[PDB]
Amino acid sequence: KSCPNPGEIRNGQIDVPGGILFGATISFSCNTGYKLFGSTSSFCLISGSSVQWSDPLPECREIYCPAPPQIDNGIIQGERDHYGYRQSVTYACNKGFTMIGEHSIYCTVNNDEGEWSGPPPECRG
Amino acid sequence: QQDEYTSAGNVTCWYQTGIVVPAGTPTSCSIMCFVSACNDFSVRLLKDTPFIQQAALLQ
Amino acid sequence: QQDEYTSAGNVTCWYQTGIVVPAGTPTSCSIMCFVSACNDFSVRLLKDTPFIQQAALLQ
Amino acid sequence: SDRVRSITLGNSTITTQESANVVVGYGRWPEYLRDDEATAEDQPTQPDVATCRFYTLESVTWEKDSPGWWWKFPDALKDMGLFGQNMYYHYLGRAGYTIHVQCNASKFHQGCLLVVCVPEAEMGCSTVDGTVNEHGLSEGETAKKFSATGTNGTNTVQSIVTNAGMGVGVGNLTIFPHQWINLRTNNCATIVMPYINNVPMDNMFRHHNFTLMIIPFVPLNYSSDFSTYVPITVTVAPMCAEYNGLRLSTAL
Amino acid sequence: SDRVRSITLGNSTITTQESANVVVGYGRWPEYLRDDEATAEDQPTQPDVATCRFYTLESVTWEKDSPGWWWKFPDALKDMGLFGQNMYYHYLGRAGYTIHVQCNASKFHQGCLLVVCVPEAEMGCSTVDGTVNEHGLSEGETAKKFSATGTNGTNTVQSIVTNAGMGVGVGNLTIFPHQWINLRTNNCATIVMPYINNVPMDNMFRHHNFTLMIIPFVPLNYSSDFSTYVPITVTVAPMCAEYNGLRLSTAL
Amino acid sequence: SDRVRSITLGNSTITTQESANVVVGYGRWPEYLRDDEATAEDQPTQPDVATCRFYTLESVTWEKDSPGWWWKFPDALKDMGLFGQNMYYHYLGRAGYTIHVQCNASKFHQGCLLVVCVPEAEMGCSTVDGTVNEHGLSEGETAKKFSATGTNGTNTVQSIVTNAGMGVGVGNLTIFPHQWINLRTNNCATIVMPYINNVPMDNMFRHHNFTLMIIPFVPLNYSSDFSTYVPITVTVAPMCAEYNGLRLSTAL
Repeated sequence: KSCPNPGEIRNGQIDVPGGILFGATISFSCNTGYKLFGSTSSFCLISGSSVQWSDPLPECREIYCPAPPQIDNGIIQGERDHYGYRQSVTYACNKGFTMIGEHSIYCTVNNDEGEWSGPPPECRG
Repeated sequence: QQDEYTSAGNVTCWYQTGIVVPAGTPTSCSIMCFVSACNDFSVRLLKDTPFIQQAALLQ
Repeated sequence: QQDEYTSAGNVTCWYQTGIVVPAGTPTSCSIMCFVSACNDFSVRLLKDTPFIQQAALLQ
Repeated sequence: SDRVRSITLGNSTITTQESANVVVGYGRWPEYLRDDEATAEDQPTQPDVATCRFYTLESVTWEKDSPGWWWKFPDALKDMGLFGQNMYYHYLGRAGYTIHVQCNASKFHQGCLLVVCVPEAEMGCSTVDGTVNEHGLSEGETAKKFSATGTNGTNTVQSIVTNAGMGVGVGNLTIFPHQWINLRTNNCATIVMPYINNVPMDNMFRHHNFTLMIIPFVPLNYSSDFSTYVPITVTVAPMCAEYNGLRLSTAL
Repeated sequence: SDRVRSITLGNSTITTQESANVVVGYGRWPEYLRDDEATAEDQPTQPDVATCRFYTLESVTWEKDSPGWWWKFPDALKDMGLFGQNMYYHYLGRAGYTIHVQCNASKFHQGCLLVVCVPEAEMGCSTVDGTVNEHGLSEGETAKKFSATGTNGTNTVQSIVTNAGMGVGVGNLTIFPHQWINLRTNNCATIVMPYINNVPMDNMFRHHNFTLMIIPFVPLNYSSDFSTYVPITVTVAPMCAEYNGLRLSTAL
Repeated sequence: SDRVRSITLGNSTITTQESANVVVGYGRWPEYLRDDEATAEDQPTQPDVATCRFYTLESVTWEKDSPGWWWKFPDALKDMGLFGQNMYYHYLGRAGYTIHVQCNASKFHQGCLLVVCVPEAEMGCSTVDGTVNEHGLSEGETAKKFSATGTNGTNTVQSIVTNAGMGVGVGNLTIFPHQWINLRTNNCATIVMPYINNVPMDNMFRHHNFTLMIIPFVPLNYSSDFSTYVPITVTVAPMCAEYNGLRLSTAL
């Protein structure tokens, strides 16, 4: 007859276009900024006396950008670890130098991988 | 001496929203329950109690 | 669209006497801030908002 | 004190020793449909007590990082006793509600929840040029969860709390009827919502009259406070339920 | 409750949710100088709001072993906005004050402060046959500190709390207007002092009409109470300030 | 608030800032014996203040596993000032009492005590076919202790709390005048007992008019709450004491 309620994926979504009876397929996706680990779909099948899903719910996992670039003759303000999505790193130039460019860069996600946004600034003497 | 014909149902209790507590206090406690009759309560047909007995005199 | 000519000043906040707390409680918290107009407030001269736009129809 | 308060509907009663006030719709208490506002001509059924009473939904756990939760409304009570049965058997229905959100903690805990009833909370899709699912919208009792980041997936609601699934500033949800549950001062929220719609009655399966959202604005926190478990429970009671257009029951 | 309280002077307002009462001078509310009590003949200036409002002085930290603190008064407000400017430009001045000492902690902290206004608190020297300094007497805002032991040094006040810098029993300072701040019950102290002197008006630089002393009698204490920082803040508001004998400004 | 309360008898006064109510006998306040109820013909002595005042008995310690305690009554006060002296010198006596049990803890402690006055609490022996001792019955001030298990020994009271030394269900002791001390809400219990007996007066050594029992139903508990010491103190005050049949003093 019908498969049990699909449930919910933390930081994800379950699409149920065709009900949850035998033969139905449901689809999984992660929210932007999260990557899917596991299956992306499940089929409702009959196995012996049980009506059950073919595949379990996947995991949606976040992400840290790598250590920020150093700039010549400047300093990263308050450098630390674990720069997650949307966090930013700001720079200042050393005494004797003037900055040109964006003073801050942000951790973004590209293809499931954490990458720093725009180009870091330059310090000129 | 209740039977199914004169059944009265049950009472059950559930957490409506868990027990929350600050640090430094016991994480478990006790709830006590008291019973009493309301003012529309009455009883009829006197009989002996099942609860008391004896095997011989000098009781 | 305020300019210096129609400046209105600033509001700042300071500890008047620090945050004190007993043991077993978090040592840092949050304060939220709400804004609303009083009853002597009014506005004039209708214009479009800077906040919404589009590049093409089927909007 | 005025923190103390009791409410009785049908065979059910709620109590609090730490209430704020009680918010009432847009100042309007529920009422039954008047003859000069009606179109459906058949006699209504007004189950009264069998239907207008407190139903408690399954509780949720407030975690140090919970983004929030929501429930769609006439749907969500669809399996609640006779209120639900009357839904299945009638084409048209109309009701108001007393919503009572419960959450107690301790004088050593802290956190703050916004509790709002949003009329007509049409939600947006995660997949920008796709469309939602009824599943992405509601799961009956239980509750959909907001998310701390942008979501993907076809059919699911774009649920980053920050935009409340509607494309607005979450911090502006206050033009809607609501109360806050600030653990340091308060342990429950009560909102009475009147029927709000652009027609006098409507079908209760096809249209979510309003959405209840519980969004923590200041997160749960505590110390060696051997109480990490802090649940939130929603109890709601239909008020002045009336139904029209009786026929066979709707297909689940 | 009567713990709640608000006070407004000029463009400033103070509030408390945990007050005791309010102490008033020797039962006398400040008043402006009457014609049958005056000698200076020129018209006074009475700045009113520009001058009679709440000025907050720099806070101090209550440590587990703080002996106490003090402030001299008309001097101390000498750099506070127009109250101070009017001081510099006039030979004579007269004012009353609302003093509001603030100190909040937690239901798990303990300690007790005596808050007193001592009229004419002439102080003794550390060096018994020497004389004090204006510096040993007052440092304007900031605050001089009492000491737990006998002090030495020429010019400084013999400040062992025990004798309050005046050669008396500190525990007898209660014949002066005062309140106590007992952390378990109270979080502020409010004293309204009327002008007290043996002449109707006086120069505000040359004469310290009275001294405010905050002396802990039961010391601050607590446990893993991740709050070791417990500040004390003094806010005062001149009342009925009036000035006479206008001329060029005094030399700093 | 009605938590606040004061009581004065003779040269003594009791106060509480956290009382429940005050329970009064079976609704009866103590009164002196009336002429149409008397048999003993001699003039009574009514010491009044010298006798009707608060006597405090030696305190007991509430431990995490204390079963309970009890005291027999006219005996127990037999060495308390003039109340006791009047007992020794007279054949007949009559009195009522205000009983005030005190026990304070903290908002972080928990536990619940039943405080009852049982008129005519005849007790059973441990040795089923043996008889009790006066010692097994009472030790004057001090207090006998209930036990968590069945007891043995000739002469001692079968003191397993569960049957209150009387062969009944301890949880039914509530048909007797009583109050509860629930640490979270309350810090004392006050019961006023009128003279209850089947004769107008009686001998105070030979007959224990009633027994005071303090039985913890929910045990004491706490955490790193540097307060493990939680004492319970009983203070009682005879009311309307009158004595008849004066002669030489009784043999100790």
